[PDB]
Amino acid sequence: APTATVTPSSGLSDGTVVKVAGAGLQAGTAYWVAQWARVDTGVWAYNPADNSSVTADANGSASTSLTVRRSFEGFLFDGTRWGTVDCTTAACQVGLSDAAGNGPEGVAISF
Amino acid sequence: HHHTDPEKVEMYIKNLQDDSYFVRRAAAAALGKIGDERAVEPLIKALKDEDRFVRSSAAYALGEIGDERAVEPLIKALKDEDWFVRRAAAVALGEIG
Repeated sequence: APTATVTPSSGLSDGTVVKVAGAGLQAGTAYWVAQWARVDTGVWAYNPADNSSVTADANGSASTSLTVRRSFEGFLFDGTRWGTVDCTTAACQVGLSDAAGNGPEGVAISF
Repeated sequence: HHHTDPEKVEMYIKNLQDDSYFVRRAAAAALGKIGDERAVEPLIKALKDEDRFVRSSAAYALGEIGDERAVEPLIKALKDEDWFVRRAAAVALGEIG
């Protein structure tokens, strides 16, 4: 049961720096911290511009900063350009994901 | 043709060499978005990456750029072992002509 925190998570601005924290992760495992959005049924687009790979410590925790965007040009798993994602209307979250696919449930972010 | 910070382009170009396929794939997608010609040669090298989603992302970026240099490498990638990479290459070639 790994968990994820985003501080702050509400009332964001385009360019806000947020603290992304993971707890209960697998020690020594890399997690991609990215801003995601569900743009359509079964469609998830990522912000390719602001993302970091953080590696979990012995205790199963990792921490990084993330620059959140209200609006971004979204990409799919295979590098397909989806188009503009607007976080005022689209369901935007911040996610920590390992190479498998696993890791915690994405933390919803609101502007 | 997008007015982008050249330091940002250099960073995404260095990121195509990262340990995380996620970082490499993200960098390849971001380079296509930027549409700079300086990313052409480093993205061509990425068409030979060990990850299927890095290779396809690099192929989509190259097509978005529209540079002719990518024609020979994209034809090679059309024979790639992965279906998504082959589909990316086909599209990227069509985004050039």
